[PDB]
Amino acid sequence: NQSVVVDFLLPTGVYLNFPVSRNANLSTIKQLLWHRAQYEPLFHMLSGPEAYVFTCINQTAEQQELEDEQRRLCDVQPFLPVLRLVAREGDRVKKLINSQISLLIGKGLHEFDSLCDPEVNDFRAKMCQFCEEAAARRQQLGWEAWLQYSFPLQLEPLPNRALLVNVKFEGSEESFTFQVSTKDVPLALMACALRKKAVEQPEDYTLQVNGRHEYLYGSYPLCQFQYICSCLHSGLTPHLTMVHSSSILAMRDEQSLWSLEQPFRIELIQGSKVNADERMKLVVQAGLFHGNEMLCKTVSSSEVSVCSEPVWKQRLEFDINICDLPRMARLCFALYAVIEKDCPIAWANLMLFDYKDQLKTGERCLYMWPSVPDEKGELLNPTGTVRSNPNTDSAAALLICLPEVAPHPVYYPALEKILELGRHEEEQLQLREILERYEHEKDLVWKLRHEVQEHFPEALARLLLVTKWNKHEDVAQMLYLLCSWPELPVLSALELLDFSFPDCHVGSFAIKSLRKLTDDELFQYLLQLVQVLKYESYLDCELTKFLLDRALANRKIGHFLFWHLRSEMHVPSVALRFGLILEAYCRGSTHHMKVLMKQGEALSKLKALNDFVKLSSQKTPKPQTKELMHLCMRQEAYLEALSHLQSPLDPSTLLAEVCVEQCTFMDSKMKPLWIMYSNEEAGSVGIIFKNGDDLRQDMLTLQMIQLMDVLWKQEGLDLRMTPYGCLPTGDRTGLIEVVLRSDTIANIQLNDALLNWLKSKNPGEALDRAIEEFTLSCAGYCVATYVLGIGDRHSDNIMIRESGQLFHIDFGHFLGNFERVPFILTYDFVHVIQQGKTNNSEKFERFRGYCERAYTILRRHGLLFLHLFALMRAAGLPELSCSKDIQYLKDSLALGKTEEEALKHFRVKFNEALRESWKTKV
Amino acid sequence: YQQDQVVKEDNIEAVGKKLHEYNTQFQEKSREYDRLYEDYTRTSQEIQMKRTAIEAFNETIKIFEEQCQTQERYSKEYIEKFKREGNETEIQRIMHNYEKLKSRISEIVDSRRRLEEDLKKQAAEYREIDKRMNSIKPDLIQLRKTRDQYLMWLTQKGVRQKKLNEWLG
Ligand SMILES: CC(C)n1ncnc1-c1cn2c(n1)-c1ccc(O[C@@H](C)C(N)=O)cc1OCC2
Repeated sequence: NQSVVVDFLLPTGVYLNFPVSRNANLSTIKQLLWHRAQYEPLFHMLSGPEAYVFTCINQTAEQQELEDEQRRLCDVQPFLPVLRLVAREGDRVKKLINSQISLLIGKGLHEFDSLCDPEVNDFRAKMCQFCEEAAARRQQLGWEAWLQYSFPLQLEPLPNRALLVNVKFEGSEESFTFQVSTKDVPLALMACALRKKAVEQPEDYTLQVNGRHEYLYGSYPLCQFQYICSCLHSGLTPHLTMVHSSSILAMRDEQSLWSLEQPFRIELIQGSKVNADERMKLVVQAGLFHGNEMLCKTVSSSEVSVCSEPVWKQRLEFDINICDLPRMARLCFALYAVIEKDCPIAWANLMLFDYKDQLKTGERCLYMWPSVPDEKGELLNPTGTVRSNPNTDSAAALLICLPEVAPHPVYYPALEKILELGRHEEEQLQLREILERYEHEKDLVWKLRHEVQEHFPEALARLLLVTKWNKHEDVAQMLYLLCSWPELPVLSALELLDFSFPDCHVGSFAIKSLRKLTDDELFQYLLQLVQVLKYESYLDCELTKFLLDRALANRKIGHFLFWHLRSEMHVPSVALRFGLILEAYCRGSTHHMKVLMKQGEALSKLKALNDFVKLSSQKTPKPQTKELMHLCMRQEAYLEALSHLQSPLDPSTLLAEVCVEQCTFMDSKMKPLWIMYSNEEAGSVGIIFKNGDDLRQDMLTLQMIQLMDVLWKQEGLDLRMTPYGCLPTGDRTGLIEVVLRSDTIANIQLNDALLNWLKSKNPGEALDRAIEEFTLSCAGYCVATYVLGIGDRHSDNIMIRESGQLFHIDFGHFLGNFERVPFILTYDFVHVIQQGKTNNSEKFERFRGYCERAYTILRRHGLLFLHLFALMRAAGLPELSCSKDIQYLKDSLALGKTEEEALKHFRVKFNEALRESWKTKV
Repeated sequence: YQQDQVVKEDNIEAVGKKLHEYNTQFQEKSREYDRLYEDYTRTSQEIQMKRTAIEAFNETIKIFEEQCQTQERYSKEYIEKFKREGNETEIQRIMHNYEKLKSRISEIVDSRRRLEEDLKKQAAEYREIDKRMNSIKPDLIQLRKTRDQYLMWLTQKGVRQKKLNEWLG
């Protein structure tokens, strides 16, 4: 059906019911309404249609005043087709933003109110005010600074030849082509172009890359910019536009405890909604934690018989006093089902102190999460979240009760009182030996805690772990040292973000050492920093504030922050934490919010389009399905939603006009849509929408290959890599960048053969470039896949660009998972490297040198890879969950060996792969 | 003068045959569990959707209740003002229109009630899923522990990785 019956509520109390089209915009619907309201009672008391806004209940259950009346009804998606006329009243700016946020983050804001949580309310209050202030402060600043926020520079991490450039002006057919050096600064290029005929000043302009939102400015040479660097390498001519400063303003203008020596105990009262075998009996094990480490022995219940609502009413006491309890103390429960005389049913963690430092008292009702069985089968789950299960109606829960420790409430002491308990050789050689690479060692490090601060500042992490956090005297003495601890390098600070270091003073110190990051470098670790939020105890924290600061100062960082968080809003354990961060970001980013809305709506339609194609592919063959997809795409609401949007994969890229004929779906398990674009402002961009499968694995791998490329380029080694865009956007939903002019090695071979293909794409002179492009990228991807332990490498998932560049796709498996993946050379690749010859020692030696140099550079940055992978354990990837997965990298980068030893082992592994290359092919 | 009686077989091939059996039993039980966990996760999401759809039903009805409040307050003047100057038709239209509104509320209450019934039913499924998961966990964990005891036994005995692989694969 095309039309829908709609209920209309008029402000006189009158009610109308009539069909309208789903494609009709609300302005059109208000016309039809007024024409019908004529002939219903009390029409003469109404004002004109422009006096009223339609209100509706939307998909997220909130009222929404529908201010944009150009919006189609089918895009509004009211819960039921009910439109109420209200007055165009009050602060419409707050109302409109509140509404749009809810739809944008996939969670209604009223769900934050529904909790009646002081922590949530305080967070929203503090963070929204902070984000708004940044946004207003940004609006004051100049066009150049605003350009830097909105479109920060895309630079490369050095010859001086000359090549021409095409420059035009805004709103003009005619353009100027002329010569310019590679090492010229873009201001000089502007002034040259500005001499049009023979009025205006070149410092009132910027250089836009036409077709995209990339801009050239600042004190850098043309060659350092990625656009020019790309054009110079490929051989193409850059096409730029001269945009005036006023035209950028047009974009911009959018508006006491330590006395308590009583033992710690709790009253375990009742369980609820438990689902177990009635033959068995139920037990609750309880334990106190600080990070990984236990604070005392783990006490247990008596065996009570299995039912839905088991009652214990036990006094669980613990081998630790209240005064000993550290700031980040963590009570951890697990419900077990056992034979009377084992099954972990569920678990729940709880901070003993609240977000305002108060030790908790009274009844808590912890809604538990279900236990999953796994290899390292621990009793309790202290690494798991402290946030309650949001399925409050159905999920199993435990009722407990913290006793009244004192008449007035008690807080954890402030820093000032902590620093009171703070001011209060054989050993030197013994200490060095330990830190230059156990329990006797732990006691020595603790005794020489002041020596570590003076002589081994980078060993702070080691010292935190040896500290006895179950003794409050040790805790205070450690914090004293920490508050005067010298600032550590970015690398060391990344380790301190790990779950092993829960204390907020350590957290605060780690962030303090990460404030020196550049946006480029911060962007390289943004994914890992987003995962570390899952280890946090309280909503308001230094890492969230930090990430919001950087996101508001850089629109690119805010884009990828939004999506990293948006893509896990379906996950209950982080829905609340992530949802509040997105709200805050949105309030300080009302401009970008509009761009991200456009992207979400396209991703919403692509879901519906993909679901249709899945179901139709079973019904009919591909040609007809492809055509039926096109007819669904032709629809006005569809076509407009899919057209004219910034790319989620790269917000400086413009997806303009869909090429419906070129659009299709791919013959893979999840049937991912192949959507092609084109912009006459430009550069024929393509995307793959994949739904049903997870893409977090491929992103992480591509992030790491990209990191390797940056690391290699910093040594003047460009291995011609292709770290294409990959982005999870939702529940088993994401985008992949299409790389043009490439094909899988299988397809090329099916239609000697690999070398013929490169001949047909690089005839004559060009072929020498193509072989070099292949050799370089083959070296990089051979090392990359070896280090990351990426197996399953075959012709269907290895691709080659017409330029000659090799690259890999579809990284489902890594770190050996599905044992050590060997270093792998393919006979077909060695053939192309040797220029078709049987022996080409000259060329093959160079290729060996590239692989060796690549491998060497990654070992020098091995700890970076270790620390980054350590924080990704937070993400819950199946193939990255434990120390064994991290241990893979340690061994693949040979960090336990010297550089001379590792290189000799790499050469052996390299040599054996070459011997195996001949065996595999026969 | 120590002991550990755990492995049922005591010759290498027999233990390896039982490693192959117990590993197959474990892999199949893991898949059984995984299937249920998909159903658990999916049913949690559907139950969440239904629960916010109920909120959306409430908020709609709340909007309709406000309309009735207004109609009752607002109509008072016009019904009395049209009783004099005998326009009893305009009165009859206001009230018939108001009866048309009330009738629509009952449909929305009915549709809310149907969704409450679905959520009641799906909430039971969720508990049934969670129960079945909890009856599987012992088997799965026992089967993991056995698999490892047999591997350790053969490793201690010095069986090569090649033979251990083919029993596992
Ligand atoms: C198979 C897919 C859904 N996938 N899954 C996980 N990763 C990918 C993935 C990643 N890329 C691609 N596919 C890709 C495919 C096809 C393609 O060109 C067309 C002409 C072709 N040869 O048919 C260009 C491509 O660009 C490289 C990046």
